[PDB]
Amino acid sequence: PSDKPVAHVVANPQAEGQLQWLNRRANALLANGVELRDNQLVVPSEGLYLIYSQVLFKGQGCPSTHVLLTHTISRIAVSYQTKVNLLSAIKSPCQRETPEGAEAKPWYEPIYLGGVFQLEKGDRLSAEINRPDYLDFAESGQVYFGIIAL
Amino acid sequence: DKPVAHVVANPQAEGQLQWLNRLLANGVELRDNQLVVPSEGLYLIYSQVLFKGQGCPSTHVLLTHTISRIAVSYQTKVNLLSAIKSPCQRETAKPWYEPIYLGGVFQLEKGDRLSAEINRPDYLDFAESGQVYFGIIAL
Amino acid sequence: ACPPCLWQVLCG
Ligand SMILES: *Cc1c(C)c(C*)c(C)c(C*)c1C
Repeated sequence: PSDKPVAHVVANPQAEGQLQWLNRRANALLANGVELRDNQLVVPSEGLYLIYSQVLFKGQGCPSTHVLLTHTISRIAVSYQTKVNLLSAIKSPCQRETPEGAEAKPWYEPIYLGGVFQLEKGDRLSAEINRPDYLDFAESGQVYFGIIAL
Repeated sequence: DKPVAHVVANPQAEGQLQWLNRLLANGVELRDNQLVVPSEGLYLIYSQVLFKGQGCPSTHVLLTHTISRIAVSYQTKVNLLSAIKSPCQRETAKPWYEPIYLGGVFQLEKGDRLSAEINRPDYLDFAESGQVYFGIIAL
Repeated sequence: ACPPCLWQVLCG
């Protein structure tokens, strides 16, 4: 008997080149009012929430130094249909291009985001990335998005 | 009232990540380096580890950290949260540092066992105190 | 001992 709204969704590994969130695969959940609509989490009541997510990027070799990975969680209000970033990070996994002389070493970069925010009833929350081509869901527990009311 | 636990690395232990015993209250126990959940319900689970290395010997270096669950019903290990990191950019002596932090909310069953593990305990860093840890909190 | 982290708000 936990009456607090809460949610934990995971990437659909069958979706190719897309960050698609899924509910209730084993070890995922939507509880006490929280809903997944249009790939967003919909908040059922006004209040303070911890919001979090992780993504994992993987690349085979580094052909340009200028690769840029981003991950951001944003919020849209029912009152204003306008998007505001709550948490965002940026990462550049490459410091030197592969000297072709060398050959195809994989790199891995995780980004975890989390924090506490006042949200309003009906707010919609998105966790998005710039490069779904570089996403890695070869395994469970690598990519997820959740919230917990305080 | 609500079960909770926060364990920390034993810095004495060489070549494994050993969580320190008896911190952990209200039914939660540490058995066989795992946290044992005393009641079914929703839990926040979390952990952090810190890796430290001298120079980049070869870019082949991979760090992993993962939290898994074994259901008393399932008796099979399932990953809940997991991350991978490769620190050795522009690899061959400059020291490097890499943290990995994991956390999220899960429905667990009474008797479930939770593990927080890594692949390279040789690269663990205990120089920053209280910063390698593993915990849970019932909601 | 107990440094700041993203979840601490839920444990007091
Ligand atoms: C001491 C401590 C720390 C460092 C964290 C991150 C959490 C989540 C909790 C509950 C506690 C007690």
